[PDB]
Amino acid sequence: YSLDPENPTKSCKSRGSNLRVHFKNTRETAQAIKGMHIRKATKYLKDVTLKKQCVPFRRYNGGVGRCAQAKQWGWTQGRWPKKSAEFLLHMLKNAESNAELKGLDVDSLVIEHIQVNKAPKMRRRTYRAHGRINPYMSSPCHIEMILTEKE
Amino acid sequence: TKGTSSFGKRRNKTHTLCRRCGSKCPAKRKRKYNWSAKAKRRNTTGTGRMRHLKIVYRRFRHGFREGTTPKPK
Amino acid sequence: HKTFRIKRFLAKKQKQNRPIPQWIRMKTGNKIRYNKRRHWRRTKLGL
Amino acid sequence: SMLRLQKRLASSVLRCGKVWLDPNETNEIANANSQIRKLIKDGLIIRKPVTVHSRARCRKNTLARRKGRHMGIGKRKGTAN
RNA sequence: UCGGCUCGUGCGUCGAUGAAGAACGCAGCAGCUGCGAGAAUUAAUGUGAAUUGCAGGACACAUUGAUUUCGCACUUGCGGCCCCGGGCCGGGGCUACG
RNA sequence: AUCCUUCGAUGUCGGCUCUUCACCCACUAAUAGGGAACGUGAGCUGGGUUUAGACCGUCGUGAGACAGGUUAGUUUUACCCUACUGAUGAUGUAUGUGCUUGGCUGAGGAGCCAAUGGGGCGAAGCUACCAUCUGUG
RNA sequence: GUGCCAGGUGGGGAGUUUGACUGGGGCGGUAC
RNA sequence: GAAUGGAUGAACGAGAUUCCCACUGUCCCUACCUACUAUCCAGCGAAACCACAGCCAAGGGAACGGGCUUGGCGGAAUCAG
RNA sequence: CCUCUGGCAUGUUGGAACAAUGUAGGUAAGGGAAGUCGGCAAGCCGGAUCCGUAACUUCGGGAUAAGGAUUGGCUCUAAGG
RNA sequence: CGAAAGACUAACGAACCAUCUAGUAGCUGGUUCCCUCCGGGGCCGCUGCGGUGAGCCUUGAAGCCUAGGGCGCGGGCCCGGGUGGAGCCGCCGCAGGUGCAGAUCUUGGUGGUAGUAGCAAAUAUUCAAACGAGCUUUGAAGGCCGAGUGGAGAAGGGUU
RNA sequence: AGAGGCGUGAAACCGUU
RNA sequence: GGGGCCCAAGUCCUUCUGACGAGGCGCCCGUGGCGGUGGAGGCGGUAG
RNA sequence: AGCAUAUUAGUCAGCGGAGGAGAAG
Repeated sequence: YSLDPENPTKSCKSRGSNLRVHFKNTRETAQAIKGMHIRKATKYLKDVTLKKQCVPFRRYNGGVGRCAQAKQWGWTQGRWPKKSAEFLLHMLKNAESNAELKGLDVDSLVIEHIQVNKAPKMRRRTYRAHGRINPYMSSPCHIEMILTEKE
Repeated sequence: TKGTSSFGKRRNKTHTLCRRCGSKCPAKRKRKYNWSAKAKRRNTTGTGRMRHLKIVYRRFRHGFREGTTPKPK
Repeated sequence: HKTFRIKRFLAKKQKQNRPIPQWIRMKTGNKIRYNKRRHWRRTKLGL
Repeated sequence: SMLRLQKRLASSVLRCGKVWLDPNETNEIANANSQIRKLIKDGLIIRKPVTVHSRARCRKNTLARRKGRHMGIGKRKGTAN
């Protein structure tokens, strides 16, 4: 992992590779949930899936529309990436299962570290006028998170 | 309409499998030319099984002996 | 409407469109990992 | 679950297109992979009637045209010949 | 680096007794490779206890002993002659040009 | 007149829109003259001009030529940066109601289909110098 | 008529050429 | 300008031209309505192009700068056009 | 154009909204080609029945020339095997 | 071959395929280390060979990384540290397919564009249940095709 | 396996601190 | 002229290592000083 | 430095026929 836990005893980790979810949406969502308490992050991701809370798109915001909810983040551009939120919810469920496996206090877990890396791209093709063929590429991602006890 | 539209009228085969060379070579002699060495090496003695020439080489290494057997036990 | 020769060619091409046996992956000097597979729509026979 | 095989067999046996599988006997159907006739006999699968296309309107106007109606100058589209 | 390239040496052996080449087929469980309905090989000789991805060879202890298709025509189309067997069917041998 | 820039391309006449010329008819108060890559083609159009078809005249033995005439001839791309127009934001404690054609629901009462079936009248809203509203020290 | 040579004809066909300078090039001109 | 054909003359022509009737949003002079887009969202997801980049005035300069000179000035990140 | 037998799921998705610009349709008072290179496109006409039909002509045509009237529903009469 | 447009001859004012052929080009483009002198020197660098270093190395070679310490006008080099796992280098000579930023260079990889253009031709879907971790199936509606979006073949495909 | 069906593992580019 | 099967000498002491190195005896063979085996003259080989 | 003789070149491509060598003598 990057940024190994400061207190390895009171900490848990979760990982995932070659996840067929968009890298940019995932990165924005992970940056949104970083530092949250695990219960707060779970509720926030469910709200994202319910279009009740937004994910601010701060770096990959080209063409991203504007929403009243992004004002909660001091930003104008925000979306509701459902797939990224559900992948992160799966990963957090795995992380808290690992925490339970080590006897940690799940009700006091904070998302200390989270990182989204680009994975090898997946190839398909699209057909273009005048008999041309262009790439249609999936951009999957690796995701890692470290939760640490803080109370 | 000489392109995509004309490509849809393709129903009759010009060529089929040859009974001698197997490609999709009636003249007694084989068609071969010096202006295509790549074609000559694609089909030449040694690209097939050589199911008679290899035995010839083995028998040459012993003088084409026949009618004899190794000494019985 | 087929000839005998065309049908035999097609039968041979059909018997070659199977995956490799799994136990071949356990041999001592095996470099193969999968099968020259042909799909009727993706690649056309030489006819 | 999926009943495509059962419906196709029922259509072939009943000689119809019109096949009605009982929505409640979905488990007694789906294990009739060959048995379709037995399900027909006990009424679990039925042949629906033909959708009605009545000729009452046609017969009534034909009688009206027999008396001579809708045959005036304003109803003719072809020449006399 | 179990491949190339270059130089040199010795030899210098195809085919109607049917070649080169092609097709198809053959393993207890596709390709390459090896084989031909005796088909993943038979016999013999030498060697000597293995083959191996998986159980499955009484390996006589004199361990004999592991390791096809490509007469007329090219559609399997149609013959003819002489024998053999079964009562038309099957088998064998012939039937190109110069 | 010159040939400095551009021939691995700076789209070229005019008009239209928005911040040739000439002649005549009419109105007007006046119907002044110009520039902006002879402003302006990813704004248009394509009548002219500058491909390939064809006709005529003249020229040429001929193939062919002619700011000589004639006819027919594909006008591509913005999602980038800036500019500009607007918009968030940063810093700083009536399918309404009649009528009607064809079909359909067994008929009627009631309806539906015909990419808005057709047609009459029509609320609201929008909208017209097609306002009997306002425009200054 | 055929074979061989000789003369003619032969853009039907073949190959090739169609100068330079030059207030762009062509026309003119020669400052070749 | 006379079978490099001259002249004409009904029928015919997705051939070229002129005028008239009728018709009309071609126009005066634009307005409204419908469908599919565009728009925003979930999912999916290219390409062209790219020295570095990207606010102007004038100057000089390969004689029409975006950068150089002298001035004007300059305020994150963006969205629809 | 509508339906029955037979078939299908709207043609590589769905949801919200109904801005501009667009693509495809509809309408527009008064005027009626003033638009434009040019009536471009699009709008007038359109089926049947009964009347009527010019110049010109190769006597065949032109010709549905042009122009006019009518057309529903219902109840009858007459004629036609 | 052409009822003639130089039209057509498997997406033409002389097809396509291979060879001659690396055809020729007074033309365009590119042409790789440092310093010095006028207007040659490289205890610079790369690969291999002959000698030499009683050279180095699993107590860690090459290679690679490094806001570590330095040397040289510089071509470059030395040392520290890391990780890496099997070879390598100095000096005297010899040899060469020996140094790249360009060539609309070749091959491979990757960006901004960009979560953007876009997923808009053929009228249309809705309710309930079932299976299931989670536009499918069944039933019921509403629709469409109506010389068919029906039922069967030929050519072609070859197991769909 | 900071060798996980793959020796070492640079740069461009990206994530995070 | 072919084919087959054979023929020298360390796995010695200490030690490094995940497992032919290093330090000794230089010990042993040598007419014999390429490959394999978890950097080898002391398993196949090589010389005769 | 054009080009026709020349050169390329008795060379590429094409056809026929061998041997362990051929051809020549």
